[PDB]
Amino acid sequence: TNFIRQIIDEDLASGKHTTVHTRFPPEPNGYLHIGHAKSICLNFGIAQDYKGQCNLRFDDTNPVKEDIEYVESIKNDVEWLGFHWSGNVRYSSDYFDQLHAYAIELINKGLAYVDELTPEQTREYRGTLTQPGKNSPYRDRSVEENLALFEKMRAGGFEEGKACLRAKIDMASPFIVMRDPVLYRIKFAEHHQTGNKWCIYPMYDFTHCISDALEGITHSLCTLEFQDNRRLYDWVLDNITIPVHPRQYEFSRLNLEYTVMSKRKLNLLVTDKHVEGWDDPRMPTISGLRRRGYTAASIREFCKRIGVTKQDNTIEMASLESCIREDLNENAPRAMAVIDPVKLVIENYQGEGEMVTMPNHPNKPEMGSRQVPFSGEIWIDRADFREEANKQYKRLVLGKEVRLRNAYVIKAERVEKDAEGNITTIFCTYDADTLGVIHWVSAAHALPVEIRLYDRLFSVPNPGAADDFLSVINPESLVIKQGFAEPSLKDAVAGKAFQFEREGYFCLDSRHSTAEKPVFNRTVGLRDT
RNA sequence: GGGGUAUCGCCAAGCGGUAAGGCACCGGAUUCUGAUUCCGGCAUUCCGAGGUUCGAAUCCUCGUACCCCAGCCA
Ligand SMILES: Nc1ncnc2c1ncn2[C@@H]1O[C@H](COP(=O)(O)OP(=O)(O)OP(=O)(O)O)[C@@H](O)[C@H]1O
Repeated sequence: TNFIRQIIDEDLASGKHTTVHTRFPPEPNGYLHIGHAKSICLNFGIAQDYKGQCNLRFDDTNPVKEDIEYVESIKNDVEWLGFHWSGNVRYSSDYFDQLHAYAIELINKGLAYVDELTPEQTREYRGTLTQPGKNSPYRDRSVEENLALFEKMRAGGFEEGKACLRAKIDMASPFIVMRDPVLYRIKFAEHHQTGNKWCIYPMYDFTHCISDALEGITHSLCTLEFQDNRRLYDWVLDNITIPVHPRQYEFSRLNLEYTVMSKRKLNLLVTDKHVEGWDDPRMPTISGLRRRGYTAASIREFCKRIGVTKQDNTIEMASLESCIREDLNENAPRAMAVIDPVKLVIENYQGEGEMVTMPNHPNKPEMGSRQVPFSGEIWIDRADFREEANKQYKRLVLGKEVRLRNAYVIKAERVEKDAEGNITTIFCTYDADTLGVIHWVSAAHALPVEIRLYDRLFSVPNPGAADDFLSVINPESLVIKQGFAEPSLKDAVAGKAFQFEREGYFCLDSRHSTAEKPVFNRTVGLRDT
C-alpha cells in the first residue's frame, strides 16, 4: 500500500466514490520508457485491483512534436506489459470541439481574452519568481471583442504567435502558473488525428482537466512537477459547466542510475545515431528492455518494488537487474556457448564423438533434458585456463584437472603457443570414468554465433546532470563477439531467454539474427563474485 | 516569491507505546554454473536544536538541505 491507495480507500469508505477511474496519458512524442512503466503499473494496477476502469488517452495537444508512429508503439508496449485499457483508446484531440466550446464559455464570462503581446513580450510581463507580473494592455477587451478575435484565430486570420487566448486570473499570484496562463496558441501544422481541421491548439493545462472530467476520471495521478499546476486544474474546472471534478494526486518520478529518461535526450541519442533506434538494447525504453530480453513480468516486479512516494529518488541498476535475474533464473532453460574461444583437444579421446545428456534446468528436472554432442577437439573460454594460478582460481590450470559441464574430468598437460606468446591450443587427458567446472562446445558440432555484450550506456550515474550527457557516453556500452554455442540453440526464438551457463542470460536478437548467423543479446550477467 | 520532501549505501514500511521489508554488502553450510538454494549480520536510532509526554521518527517551536515553477512544451 502507498499514499495514493490510502486516499482511494478513504474515498471508497467515506462514500465519496463508488468506482475508481484512472487513466494513463502519454503524449505521443516518443517511445515509452521504464519511467512510464511506473505510471502504467500504478494507473492500470489500481483499476484492476479495485475492479475499476483505466483509460489509455493520448494527450495529443502539440502537433509539431507528435507522430503516428508513437501512438502505435505506445499501444504496443502497454499491452506487452500485460495491461488493457477500458473501452476504446482516447485522444485529447477527441475533445477539440468540446474544448473550443468551453473556451467560449470562459470568454462569455469574461474569464479569458485574446491577447496580442508577442512571445517575447508575454514573457516580459509575466514577472519573475520574486517579482509579480503585469496586465497586458489587451487584457480588458470586451466579451464581444474577444469572441470576434477568437474566431479570427480559429479561422486562421492570425499568424503564428501573433495572438493567443489567455485565462484572466491573477498576474501577481505567487503561482507562476496562474499569471494568465495561455489556453490556445496558433499552429498551422497538420495534426496526426485531425489533419488540418484545426490551426489553433489547446494547451496542456486547459486540455487535461476537462478531458478527465468528461471521462469521469476519479483520481488524476501524475508526477511531482504538476503540484503547482494543480491550482490551474481546479481553477479551470471551477469556472465552466462540467458536472464532476476529478482530483489530482502526485507521486515522485523514477530516476534510474546511469540512464537518461528525458525523451528530448533519448531522442537525441536516436537522431544523432548514437544508438540503433528507440528499441536499441541499451535504451531505457520498454521496447528496448524487451529486445534486451527483459520480461513484462520482471518490470511489473520492479514497479512493485520501487514503491510510490513523494520522495525524490534514484534507483540503482542493481535493483532492476535483480528482478530480471530472479525471473530468468527460474524460467530460463540453461544451454552452453563460449564467448572467447581457445581450442582444447583431448588426445586420450578415441572416437568420432559421443553424446552427453544435459538437463535443460539443473534445479528443475521437470523442464526436461537434451542430447549434447561430446567430443575430443572441443572449444573452451579463454579465461577458464590458467598456465599459472593460485588456490582461489578453481578452473583449468596447467597442472590439475577440471570437470567439463556434464561430461568428463579432463586434466591439463601440454599447451601450445601462438608466436605472440598467446595460446593456440590446449592438450589435456580425459578420464573415461568421469560422469571446478568449466563450460565447453564440441568444435565439430559448434554453431557460429554472434554475441552482443551490453553494458550501461553512460559512464556516470547521473548523465542527466552533465553539461553534455553525450560526452559522457560509455564507449563499452556494446562489445560484439564471435563465439560458439551448442547446436540446439539453432532453434532459439526471438525473445526467449536462455541462461548460457556461467556467463549470463542471453536472448536471440530479432533485428539482427539470421539463418546461419544468429545474434544473442546479453540480457544481464550472472552474480560474479 | 510560491509549491514540495527529509527513516541504513540505494529504495521503503511507520500515523504516540518503544525502527518492517527489499536491492547491495559481509560472513558461514550445501552445489558438476565462483549461479541458485540455506544460515546468520547489517538504524538504541529516524536532517539539527529546543519543548510537551509516563513513553516522540511520530505532537509543537526554531533552523538547515535538496527538488519543482518565469514554453504560445507536457
Ligand atoms: N520518469 C517518470 N517516472 C514516473 N512517471 C513518469 C515519468 N515520466 C513520465 N511519467 C508519467 O507518465 C505520464 C505520461 O508522460 P508524458 O509522456 O506525457 O510526458 P513526460 O514523459 O513527463 O515528458 P517527456 O515527453 O519530456 O519525457 C505522465 O502523466 C507522468 O506522470
